[PDB]
Amino acid sequence: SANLWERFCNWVTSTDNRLYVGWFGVIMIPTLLAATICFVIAFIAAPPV
Amino acid sequence: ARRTWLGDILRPLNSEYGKVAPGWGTTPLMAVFMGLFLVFLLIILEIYNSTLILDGVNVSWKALG
Amino acid sequence: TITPSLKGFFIGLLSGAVVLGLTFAVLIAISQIDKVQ
Amino acid sequence: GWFDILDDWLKRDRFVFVGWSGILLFPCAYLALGGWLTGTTFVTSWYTHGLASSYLEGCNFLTVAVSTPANSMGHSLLLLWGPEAQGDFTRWCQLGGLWTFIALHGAFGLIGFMLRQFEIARLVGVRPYNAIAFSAPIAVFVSVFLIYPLGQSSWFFAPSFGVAAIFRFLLFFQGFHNWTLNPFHMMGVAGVLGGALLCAIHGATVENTLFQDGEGASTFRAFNPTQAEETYSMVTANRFWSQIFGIAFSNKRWLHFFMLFVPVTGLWMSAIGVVGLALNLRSYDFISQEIRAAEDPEFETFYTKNLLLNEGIRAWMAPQDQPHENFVFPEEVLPRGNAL
Amino acid sequence: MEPNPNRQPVELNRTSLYLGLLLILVLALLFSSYFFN
Amino acid sequence: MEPNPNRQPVELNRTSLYLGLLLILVLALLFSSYFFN
Amino acid sequence: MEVNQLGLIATALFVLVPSVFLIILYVQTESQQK
Amino acid sequence: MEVNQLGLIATALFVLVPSVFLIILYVQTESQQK
Amino acid sequence: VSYPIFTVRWVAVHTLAVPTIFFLGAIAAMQFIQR
Amino acid sequence: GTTGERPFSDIITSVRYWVIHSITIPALFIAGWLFVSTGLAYDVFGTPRPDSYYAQEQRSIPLVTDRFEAKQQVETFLEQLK
Amino acid sequence: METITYVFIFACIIALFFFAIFFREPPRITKK
Amino acid sequence: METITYVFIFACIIALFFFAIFFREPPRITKK
Amino acid sequence: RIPLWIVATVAGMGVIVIVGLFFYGAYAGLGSSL
Amino acid sequence: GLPWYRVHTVLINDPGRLIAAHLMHTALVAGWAGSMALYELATFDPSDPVLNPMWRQGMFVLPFMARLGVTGSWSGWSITGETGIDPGFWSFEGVALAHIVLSGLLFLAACWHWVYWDLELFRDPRTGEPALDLPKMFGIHLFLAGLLCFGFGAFHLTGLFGPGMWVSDPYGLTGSVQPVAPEWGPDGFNPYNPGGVVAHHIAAGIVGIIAGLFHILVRPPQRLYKALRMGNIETVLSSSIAAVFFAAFVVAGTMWYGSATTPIELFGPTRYQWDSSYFQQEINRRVQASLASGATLEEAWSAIPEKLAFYDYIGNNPAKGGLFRTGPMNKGDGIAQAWKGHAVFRNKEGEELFVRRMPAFFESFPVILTDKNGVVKADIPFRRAESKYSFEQQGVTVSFYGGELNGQTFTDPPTVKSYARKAIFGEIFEFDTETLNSDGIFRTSPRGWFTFAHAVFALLFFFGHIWHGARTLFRDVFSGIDPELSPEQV
Ligand code: CLA
Ligand code: CLA
Ligand code: CLA
Ligand code: CLA
Ligand SMILES: CC1=C(/C=C/C(C)=C/C=C/C(C)=C/C=C/C=C(C)/C=C/C=C(C)/C=C/C2=C(C)CCCC2(C)C)C(C)(C)CCC1
Ligand SMILES: CC1=C(/C=C/C(C)=C/C=C/C(C)=C/C=C/C=C(C)/C=C/C=C(C)/C=C/C2=C(C)CCCC2(C)C)C(C)(C)CCC1
Ligand SMILES: [Fe+2]
Repeated sequence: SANLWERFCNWVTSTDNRLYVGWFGVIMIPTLLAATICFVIAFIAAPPV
Repeated sequence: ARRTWLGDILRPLNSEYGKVAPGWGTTPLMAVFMGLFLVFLLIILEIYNSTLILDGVNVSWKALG
Repeated sequence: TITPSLKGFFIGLLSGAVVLGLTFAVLIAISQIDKVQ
Repeated sequence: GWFDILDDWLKRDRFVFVGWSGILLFPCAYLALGGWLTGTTFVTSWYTHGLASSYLEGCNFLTVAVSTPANSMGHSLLLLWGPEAQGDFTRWCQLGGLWTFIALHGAFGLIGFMLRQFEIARLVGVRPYNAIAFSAPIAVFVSVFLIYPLGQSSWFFAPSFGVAAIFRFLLFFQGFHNWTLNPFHMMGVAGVLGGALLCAIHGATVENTLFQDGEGASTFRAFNPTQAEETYSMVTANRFWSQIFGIAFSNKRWLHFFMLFVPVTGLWMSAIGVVGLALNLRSYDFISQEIRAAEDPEFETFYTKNLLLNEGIRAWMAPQDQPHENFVFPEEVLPRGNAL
Repeated sequence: MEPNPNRQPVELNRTSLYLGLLLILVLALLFSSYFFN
Repeated sequence: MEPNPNRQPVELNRTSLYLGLLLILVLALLFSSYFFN
Repeated sequence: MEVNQLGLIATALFVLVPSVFLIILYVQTESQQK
Repeated sequence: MEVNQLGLIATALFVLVPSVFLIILYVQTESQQK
Repeated sequence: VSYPIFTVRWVAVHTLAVPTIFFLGAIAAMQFIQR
Repeated sequence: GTTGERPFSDIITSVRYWVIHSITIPALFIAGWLFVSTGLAYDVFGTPRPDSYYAQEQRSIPLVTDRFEAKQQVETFLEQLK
Repeated sequence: METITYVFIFACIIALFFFAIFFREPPRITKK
Repeated sequence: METITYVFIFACIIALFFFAIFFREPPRITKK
Repeated sequence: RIPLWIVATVAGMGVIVIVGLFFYGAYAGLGSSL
Repeated sequence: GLPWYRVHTVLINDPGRLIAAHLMHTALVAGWAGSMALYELATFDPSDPVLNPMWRQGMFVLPFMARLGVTGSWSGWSITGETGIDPGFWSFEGVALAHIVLSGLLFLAACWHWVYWDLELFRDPRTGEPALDLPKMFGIHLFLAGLLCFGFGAFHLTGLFGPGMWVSDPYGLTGSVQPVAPEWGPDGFNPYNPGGVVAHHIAAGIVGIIAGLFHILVRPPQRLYKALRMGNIETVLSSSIAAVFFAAFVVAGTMWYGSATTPIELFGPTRYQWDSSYFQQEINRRVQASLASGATLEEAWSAIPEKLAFYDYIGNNPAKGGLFRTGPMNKGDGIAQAWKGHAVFRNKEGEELFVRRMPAFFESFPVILTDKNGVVKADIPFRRAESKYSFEQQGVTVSFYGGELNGQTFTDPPTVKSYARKAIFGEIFEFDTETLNSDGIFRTSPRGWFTFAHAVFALLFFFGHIWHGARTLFRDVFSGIDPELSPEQV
């Protein structure tokens, strides 16, 4: 292993990913998955507000 | 082909393909459990069908609580 | 323990094996009495 | 090894091929046929259905039968040596032990027979489409003589082995299950009726589209048992039907597969329908119809008419058809039209 | 990726289409009554 | 009969299928509300 | 009349879906070169 | 709720029919030799 | 040829032939029972 | 087109056959006849004789009403001179 | 609504009939 | 019934999305 | 050697006789109605 | 090319895409499970576990979730009817949630295994071509099965590290989730004893673990490997199906006849309970007991718990209904509201009459009244011309004890006949037909449906077995036959 973290950073930043998970992506991808999943559930089954 | 981490670790488990035992191998021993299973089923069947009664075993909604 | 119906079960489990016996007995015997090739 | 010698002997080409299968087939098949022929002439159905059911009592080939066991027996296998008969033979007979005998034995006899087909096919090296086909008759026997009564109160409501004893099974299903109105039964008949058509039509099509291979009129001798040319003009047949019916075969391989499919698919559908009749999950009524018939006294269809026929069947038959229920229907409660 | 070598083409002739449709339609004509019940 | 010489083959690429379906589905998501009214 | 509400869609989808299946194949068969 | 009875089949056929159209084509295109 | 006697076919043939006649005899007797 | 068995045709024609079967066939027949005519069959199969369906007065049927004590119940049905 | 459904399918079967008889695949001999 | 229909279509669009992104026709250069 | 055609016509009448006895029994036996 | 009914043969020897396939399948079955649940949770009414329990609301998945522990909702209610309970995460919602996710994951997995179909693991080192060593696999899988089987019985059903299972009294009145101790005795083979369901999974589990190892070690005897065409996956199918339909025919039977595995408080009464007047006898027994302890007829019948009376109603008998009589049992007779009470019929002389009940077999049945000795005393005539027992001529009356109509009596012929017309079905109840717009035509319980569906599938699968089996032993002669002319000469 050339160095785990060094590799990690090389994967994340890799321009060979089908979808470019970037550094901003590391914050993007989770936050957007929370927003969408909560939304979809809310819009369908949430009770009166 | 395409090897992979998991793929190699599992490589042994899948390789002994056509490997068979010689002649009538374990067959006769197998043919005994088979006959035992057959009798075993016939018992639990006949118990459910109340053809084989056994004081202690009451095949009804009773014997429950 | 060993109730009348349980006794009957053996009687039927035994009378059955017998039939299988005599059947395969006769068969295995007559089978080994001709089949030349 | 003895095994291969046991094998050797069995698979020997005799007049009546035995085979491994035979070890199962012949014992059962004979006992089944035997038990029927026995009961048919000697055993009674008095203690079981309050009915005379054998020649010895005066019944003829139509009225004779091996009637089901009492309703008291439940789904009991009724073994000769079981809690009921208790090893006794005469009692066994009077409790309708001969029914479960014929049923269960014959059941295995049908397994053996299909196995035979499978076994003989393999040896002769032909495809097992004779075995696939025979699945249909199994399904029927299994669903009607086993699965059905297994869903009801007891063996008593399974079809009794006999000619007349089967006609009431028909009438019953009409009266109680309105079976004729069932989508699956319909498919059933569509297959058997339609299958008996393919049989007839193809046969006739062949005999009257034959080439001349002899100088006689009785063209039967004129046939080549050893293949070669087609014995009938497949090309002429095609043109015939293509002009009289508008549609016509043109691939003997398909025409023949079709002949397997139609009657086998039919019987399978008719089976499913009964498997549902076991749980009484019938196709008795049309709700939209009943609702209008309730509110509106002038609405009458051939459907409503039929249901009334059922009411009569149930009311007038149930008493002597279900003895264990000790039914008593006063003359005044008996549904009846005018004058009749 | 390598073009998977286990694939064959699929076929349905005209007659089969007809034979097909006839089955679907008539089944629909048979079950519609019970669907509307 | 003579094979009519005015016929050409028809084509619909994969992307078009997608673009198509996307249109159909979303329109359905837009009008269903008014269909159920 | 007093029929089932789903009767219509049950019959519709029962006809379309499988017919649609067949048609998809036939046409794709029909258009295979040579 | 108190919706339209035909709403369901109206939406169903609106989706199936044209989608079914496309698919028939795509698949028939897809299977053209060479 | 020098055909044998007791064969498998023979066995079969008799399992059905022997009972049959025994029954046909039985039934034939029933035709006279009365009351 | 052939197997070991001796062609039925020959056998059904052999004078030996008939010399055997002229004895055997009627034998079985007269046996079965006696089976019925001696009333034995009635007892082998518990089948009621023309005068054994009901008791003189009774017009009820001897319906077996419970599985386990059926045999016992059946025996009692024969009691009332049924 | 139901009447319409019954007649439709029927009308569809008759349509099929037509196409089946007059638009079948011509049955070609030997060289098929 | 309506809810089911709305969710169904939505789920179908998401299904589409997937296939569109991960099962498109690979975009080939020059020699196309 | 007993001529086949005689084996048949004798075994034949023999059946018409027994099966005919059955038919008579239908108007005399227990299967009667009298 | 390939006929339509063969398109899936494209996998017969492509272990990768075969796994990709079964992954998608599993995904759909898991997906269905999750979402079928949500459908039930969006329509199931917990407002009354006594007269309107899951099996009256056409619930099919909800019972299978209670049998193993999950008996609560995140919204507060619970199957048994308690409040304040905290189901934790594993509530009906939870289970439904879980499956939906497991489906999504299996989906993604199915995709990966499709694109990366040519993993080396499927190629035999020797022949260098695709191959799967079935005999050893079976051993592996079977080991895992028995290992998991063991655990299920050992920790779940016993309560050691789990909830337990559904257990109820002999008349479904107390039922709930409780830890069940094993039972290796003889009575542990009794279908109606929970202890047997535990012991089994522990014993069969172990035997399953043992048997697994064996097959991981011992190889298949040449004779067999040849006979049962092993090393040919389309035979694993033929055998599996045979087992699958065997399992099927069995579950269909235990559902119809009843067992500790199919409890009435979750699936509904049994047709045989109505046949033998099961619940009718338990009622009487209780009522006569109360009379012994010096209670009045009013008090006696009033003591009879509503739930108990409810089971004594033919409108809960799975043998009533129709194939196209869709929906819950409530679209039939309506949502049960309350027990009107026991109806006692009497005639001018004071004699007590009894209404002949309706056998499941009969769609419609006549109203006949007899005394203790079974003598017909009264009835509702068809042809009035010569009626001897009309309710009018006999002065028939009806009185109720315990329930809505408790203490009341009715004497005007029409009203008397109405209730008599109702007594035929057993205990008379008060239904709400408005809500669901019921039609008054009996429908079957989930017990009935599950039984029908599985009895069919099984019988259908048999054909699958017979078909695939044949196609394995006759692969060679498939496509057709060829030459020679041997037949009649050994
Ligand atoms: C081989 C063909 C065959 C088959 C499959 C059957 C099958 C059957 N017969 Mg049967 N039968 C046959 C031939 C056959 N018969 C013949 C030739 C006759 C004439 C003699 C009969 C006469 C006959 C009668 C008179 C009756 C049956 C009955 C039955 C059924 C129930 C019997 C049973 O419980 O078996 C039990 C199964 C066994 C005995 C198999 C045991 C095999 C194991 C491997 C041997 C183990 C033995 C060992 C001691 C056990 C050790 C365990 C230890 C703990 C004690 C069953 C369907 C009964 C029935 O029809 O009831 C309705 C019945 O009354 N049969
Ligand atoms: C086999 C498993 C199974 C079982 C036992 C049940 C059972 C039940 N479901 Mg159900 N369901 C299932 C699977 C199952 N479901 C699946 C997979 C789905 C997803 C689509 C649903 C979706 C569903 C819904 C949305 C609802 C139910 C409801 C119900 C309950 C009412 C009963 C019903 O409506 O019967 C209906 C039975 C039928 C109409 C019989 C269908 C038989 C068809 C017509 C035969 C087809 C024959 C074929 C065409 C012939 C061609 C062959 C030939 C070519 C050879 C009942 C408990 C209802 C409930 O909630 O109650 C309150 C309800 O609303 N279910
Ligand atoms: C993470 C693992 C997991 C867990 C914990 C559960 C848990 C549950 N599932 Mg489930 N499920 C899973 C994965 C899981 N599932 C997957 C992957 C699928 C897709 C295939 C499903 C599909 C599914 C459906 C469709 C349903 C459930 C249901 C349920 C619930 C009822 C359980 C039930 O009674 O099972 C019953 C268990 C059996 C079927 C017994 C299996 C025993 C077989 C017959 C033996 C197999 C032969 C064996 C190899 C022989 C060797 C044994 C040896 C020891 C002798 C329960 C909460 C039900 C529910 O109520 O809905 C939410 C329901 O309907 N699940
Ligand atoms: C254990 C489950 C199982 C599995 C894994 C298979 C697998 C297979 N079967 Mg099969 N089969 C099964 C059960 C199973 N079968 C049963 C129970 C039967 C008897 C009814 C059959 C009868 C059968 C036949 C007659 C044939 C196969 C064939 C095949 C092979 C090709 C499949 C094909 O391309 O279909 C193509 C599938 C479609 C394009 C048509 C499906 C349309 C269905 C009928 C409509 C219903 C869809 C619905 C979602 C199903 C619900 C599932 C239900 C069980 C819950 C394949 C290996 C074929 C083969 O041998 O080829 C040489 C073949 O001819 N099978
Ligand atoms: C039961 C049982 C058993 C068995 C037994 C047996 C096996 C028997 C057999 C039997 C038999 C095996 C019998 C047979 C019989 C037969 C008969 C009786 C016949 C008759 C016939 C006739 C009469 C004919 C007629 C005709 C026809 C049909 C056609 C047309 C022409 C003529 C007219 C010729 C045992 C012991 C094991 C055990 C217990 C139970
Ligand atoms: C991706 C993803 C996700 C999601 C997922 C989902 C959302 C899923 C869904 C799923 C689903 C939602 C599924 C469903 C399914 C269903 C089914 C599969 C069904 C079937 C049915 C059937 C088959 C039926 C049939 C029938 C009929 C129709 C009638 C007659 C009878 C019968 C029954 C036969 C998440 C976010 C988690 C994350 C990860 C990723
Ligand atoms: Fe032919």
